[PDB]
Amino acid sequence: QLTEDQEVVLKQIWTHLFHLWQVPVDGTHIKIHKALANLDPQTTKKQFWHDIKNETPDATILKFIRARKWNADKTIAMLGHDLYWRKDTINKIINGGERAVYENNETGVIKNLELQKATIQGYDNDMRPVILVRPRLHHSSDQTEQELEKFSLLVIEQSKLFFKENYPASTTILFDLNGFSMSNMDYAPVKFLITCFEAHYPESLGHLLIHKAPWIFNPIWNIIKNWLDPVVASKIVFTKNIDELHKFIQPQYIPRYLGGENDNDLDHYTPPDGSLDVHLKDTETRAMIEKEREELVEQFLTVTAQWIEHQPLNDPAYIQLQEKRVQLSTALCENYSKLDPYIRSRSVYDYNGSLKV
Ligand SMILES: CCCCCCCC/C=C\CCCCCCCC(=O)O[C@H](COC(=O)CCCCCCCCCCCCCCCCC)COP(=O)(O)O[C@@H]1[C@H](O)[C@H](O)[C@@H](O)[C@H](O)[C@H]1O
Repeated sequence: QLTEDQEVVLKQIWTHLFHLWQVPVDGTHIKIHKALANLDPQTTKKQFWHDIKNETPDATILKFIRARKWNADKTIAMLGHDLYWRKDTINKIINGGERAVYENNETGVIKNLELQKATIQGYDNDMRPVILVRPRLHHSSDQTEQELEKFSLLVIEQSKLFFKENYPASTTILFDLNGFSMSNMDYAPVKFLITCFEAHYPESLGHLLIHKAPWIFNPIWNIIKNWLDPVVASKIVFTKNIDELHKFIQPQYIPRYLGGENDNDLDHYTPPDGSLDVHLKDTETRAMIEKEREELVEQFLTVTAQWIEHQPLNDPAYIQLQEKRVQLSTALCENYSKLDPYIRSRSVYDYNGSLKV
């Protein structure tokens, strides 16, 4: 749970947002802010709530509030910038999946998926989804920079689809540098993705694992972290053996080829043939659910405005309001789970049975 100062900052952000979406609210009790100031009310509203899929809205927002140390203004800055860069693109990327990438015969997205350069391989001790990246299979000639940005966003939004409630909504990355030579190195997309990520997927990384990777390419890190942001630095962990991989991942998900019991096909990819995508046709059912969901969103906005105003904090009605907001959030999560088969092409992880939403 949050404390009273924390709820203060969360209220400040939600207020800014309703002021963008023109829903009524009285912030004072505790006109448009400049970071948001070039965003369109109807559009940004619709997009932000399409982007709220299996996490609660408060969580979606508190991630940005934490990534800026609870400073209201830089938080609204970072967040409005996220909205202006995400819009309805990421939605489209993940709902079209691999299927509309194959369909649109986008060459680089297809090589990257086929390479299994980046893939989802299971869970760590904290039930976070884990992404195997093995750069020994990257070449800058395979894909264009923007196609690589798209493959990355897709892999990560697939990792987000796994998010266990009551467990971290972050993703662990296993970087197998085993096999890495200077043929494979492409700095431009790396920087671009890291900027992409820190500004747009804040508080989304659990651990950055560097496994059985060079034996002296660990030392220099160990005091550089004092000059790095302590949070991300503590997230990065260098391991060099399956015994150090047991500290983080359970043996059933570590691949065999590193000493695990996960026997997945790592060299042959079985792309979605579209056969669980049968509910992409039910336009009537999808709208049935989407109207129920808009009912939900309006309830949430009204209750959230009430919350932003109502005084005091010890008032019974206030605990009533908190309850309802949690009720609503959960209703919206259950609802997305109903909606999913009607908006989202089944992904490779839908077919093998690793992903249930
Ligand atoms: C050679 C090319 C390889 C092709 C290989 C390309 C294929 C890979 C495609 C996708 C891979 C997976 C996506 C990665 C998402 C990682 C999550 C993430 O966003 O990481 C961010 C941190 O940066 C990173 O994790 C590094 C990015 C990892 C993977 C993306 C690029 C991969 C390129 C790797 C280089 C080569 C391999 C070596 C391994 C090094 C790993 C970088 C956010 O940190 P976080 O603590 O979670 O929140 C921040 C917040 O956000 C900040 O603002 C705040 O200031 C701060 O206080 C915190 O709150």
